[PDB]
Amino acid sequence: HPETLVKVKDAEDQLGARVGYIELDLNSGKILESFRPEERFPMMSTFKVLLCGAVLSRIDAGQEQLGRRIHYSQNDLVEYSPVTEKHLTDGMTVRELCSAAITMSDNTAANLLLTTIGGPKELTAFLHNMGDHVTRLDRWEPELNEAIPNDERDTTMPVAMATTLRKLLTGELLTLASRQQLIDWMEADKVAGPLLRSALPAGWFIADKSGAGERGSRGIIAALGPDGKPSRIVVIYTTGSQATMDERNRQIAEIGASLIKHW
Amino acid sequence: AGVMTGAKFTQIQFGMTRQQVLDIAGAENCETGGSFGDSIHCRGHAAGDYAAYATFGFTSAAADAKVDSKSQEKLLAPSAPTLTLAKFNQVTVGMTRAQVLATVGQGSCTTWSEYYPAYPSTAGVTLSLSCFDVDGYSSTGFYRGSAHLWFTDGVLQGKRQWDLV
Repeated sequence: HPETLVKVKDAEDQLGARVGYIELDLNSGKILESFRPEERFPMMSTFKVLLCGAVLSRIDAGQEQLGRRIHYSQNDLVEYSPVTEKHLTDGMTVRELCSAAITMSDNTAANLLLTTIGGPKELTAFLHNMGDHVTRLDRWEPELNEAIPNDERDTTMPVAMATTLRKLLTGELLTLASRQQLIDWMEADKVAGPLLRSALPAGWFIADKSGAGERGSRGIIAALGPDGKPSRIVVIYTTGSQATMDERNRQIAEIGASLIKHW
Repeated sequence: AGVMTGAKFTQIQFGMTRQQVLDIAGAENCETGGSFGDSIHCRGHAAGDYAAYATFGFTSAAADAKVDSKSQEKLLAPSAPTLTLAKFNQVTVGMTRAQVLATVGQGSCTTWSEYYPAYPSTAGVTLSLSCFDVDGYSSTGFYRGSAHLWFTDGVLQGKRQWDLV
């Protein structure tokens, strides 16, 4: 972990905004290092992994079917829906919705999936029930991305998010089958290339989900490690900055480059 | 050459082959299979948590199929965005495309999606529009005032808006 905290500091100085950071050991669950681990930041799309974890738990309990086909309409389409827009005529199965929501950050897929579970309140109740009393989802896409200053709607804390993600990927919360699927969806993430993946050395494993919002909000949650095997959870959030997206990504990418070097 | 763009989107026409689409869009920017079926998906610049993009649908999975569907987000910018919540409120189900455009503004919308199920006939054509107010459009971020208007055979079927004033 060592030197990564100056970078987190530097990043805070380059972006002129708050940066929240936490590295957790996947196996033990012990915190390795942190910075503002207990301040709230907008989750943005990083919530979609929590969403599909909830969907997968329902599958496990016979409440939902990955192969169930959901038929939606034009009224349901929202900003940033590359996969759902293409399958509008034929619909999509619950499995295809999570794949789109996580790997392509499809917003309509997330809204559809939220509807299958009862909405943002039920995802929050799900989280609350598994010991996370910090993370909260209040709105659907695209509003949840507003990142209004001081607004606690649709927020989490780096620490709460890292622990919740760890419980979903390694607990008994989900079956090995569901854990394989959720991690594989994150492994197959196709939209987070500019962040942690840009500093990831060859042979390294990473399963992640990124998020972007207004007010320069940018974030990412990941399980990564050397030798193609994940060994640590990393959660990074930033909001408030005025720098370009490329600069915001660059800083997050540099944080990652540092935590990798001092692994 | 470059990533997918609005110019490239406008150049690709219904009736074109797969190869014509690739040649125009730049194969390096496109993909097929996976979550896009036999459609061709081409990426533009980074935007929000994804990117501007276009998706082209074909009459069939045949190698000689023709474009019958064009969709895109954030490649096209509205020409003169004059939509407001009040005008959106006047938009009524059953209006013709001509009437809707007269209400929201001739340059307030871009084509989100257009599909000809009976290509080349226009019978059953579905039209999905993305319309914006003055500062609403964003090709690299999040909209700040927009609406979704959709038709079938040139007749409005529904409408929805987000953050318009």
